[PDB]
Amino acid sequence: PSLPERIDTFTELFNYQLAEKSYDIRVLQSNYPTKLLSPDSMLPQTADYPLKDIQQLYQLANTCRPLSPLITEPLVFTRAICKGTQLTPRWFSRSGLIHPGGGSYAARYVDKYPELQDKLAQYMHIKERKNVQGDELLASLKSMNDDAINALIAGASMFIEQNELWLRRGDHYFVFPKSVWQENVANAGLSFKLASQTKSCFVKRGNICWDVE
Repeated sequence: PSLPERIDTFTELFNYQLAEKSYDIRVLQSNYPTKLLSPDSMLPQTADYPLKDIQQLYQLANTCRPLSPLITEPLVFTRAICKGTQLTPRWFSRSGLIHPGGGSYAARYVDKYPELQDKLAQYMHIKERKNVQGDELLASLKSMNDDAINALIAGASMFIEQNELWLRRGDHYFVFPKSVWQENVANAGLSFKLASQTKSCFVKRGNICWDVE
């Protein structure tokens, strides 16, 4: 019984009608563009532009007083802020979402116009958003460390989120507590460490490095 065979056995020992939570990946995809989930989005994107471009961008942002086509959309946004031009939710929805300095256009816009928070929150990076009562998915996403959220972005078959197992079945993730998954690990004859806990990760699924028990 190979390791990938034991992993298949492991996934078949769960009762998916008994998961504590489940999320439709297609609904997740509709509500959360990848750019609003990726940890990299919150870091400066400025390396993806020739210096002469960003030179135009911060001169414009800092003084409100450029040629490259690649900088068109950041220019439109910067000019809009400088001038008081209204940017609608549809504008944000059709934009690249992420500002060259890191973070979202929408979070910067709401900084200038705080009353727009609720209308524009869906165009902000999850790391910029506040949790909302009853929005369990947004809470689940915000609490994921980088390895976990990156496994989810990749559509990984499984990953560990703190002490809970997220298990993909079809187009859904089903979430199980340690009481359930640690038994199924043992019953499949497996053991694992997280990718952040070991250097040797020969059989990897999401952030899980599998081995025999």
